[PDB]
Amino acid sequence: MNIFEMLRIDEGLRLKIYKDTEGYYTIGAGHLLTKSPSLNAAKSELDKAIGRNTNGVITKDEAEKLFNQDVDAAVRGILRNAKLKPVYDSLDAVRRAALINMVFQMGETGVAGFTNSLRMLQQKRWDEAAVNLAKSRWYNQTPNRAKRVITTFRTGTWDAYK
Ligand SMILES: [Cl-]
Ligand SMILES: [Cl-]
Repeated sequence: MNIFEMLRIDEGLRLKIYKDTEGYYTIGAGHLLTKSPSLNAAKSELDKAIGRNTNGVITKDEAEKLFNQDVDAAVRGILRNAKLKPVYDSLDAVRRAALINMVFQMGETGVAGFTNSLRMLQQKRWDEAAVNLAKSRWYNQTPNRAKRVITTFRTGTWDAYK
């Protein structure tokens, strides 16, 4: 198991524009296109991302390319973030993937906001962090996914994904 396989299970890989859990236009493995209600705006953003007139449909390779870019950007966002970097540096390889997953889903700013959970993770207080992580909109809105990531932080294993 690795970060790509993990996110692929969590996000899937749709080749046609679709709406995410929040109702926003997205494509591929969770690649948000726009928060605007306009399909046209979405198609515009898509064509600009891919560099061709797509008509709302992309190929698998194109989807994977967006995926690779997005994982890369999440990692780099963490590394540049003053609140996130120290946490990431303190964790083992499995837990690092879990932090990447949250950043991928909610953005650096969003995760950087889990102040208390981050401190707990840094201190290696696993069960405490897991409880704190669950007290959030994130957990209430996407419980199954959140449970998988939390278990990953709690155990340091990939059991939730196997
Ligand atoms: Cl892009
Ligand atoms: Cl879920």
